[PDB]
Amino acid sequence: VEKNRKIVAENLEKVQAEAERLDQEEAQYQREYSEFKRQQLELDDELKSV
Amino acid sequence: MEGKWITDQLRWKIMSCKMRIEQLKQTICKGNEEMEKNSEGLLKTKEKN
Repeated sequence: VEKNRKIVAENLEKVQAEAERLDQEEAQYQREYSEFKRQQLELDDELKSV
Repeated sequence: MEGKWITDQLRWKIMSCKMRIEQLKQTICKGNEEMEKNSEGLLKTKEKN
């Protein structure tokens, strides 16, 4: 029972570590996207002005 | 009483053993429950990944 619990816990920890890494990458994507989104909003206002 | 002392020595081991067996069974039961909770979590996390 202990060996099986240890194995299941190790798999859960490995899958959770990947989840945290993906969450950080997702946050970075939102940051970069925010920069591109600011530009998109700027260009739409610029295009209408031109 | 020398004989009774030997018998009571066995009775202590027996009662202790019954307690130990019961505690072991309770621990094993908890361990299987935890492995189940971890397995359910693992499945959800695998889907989440």
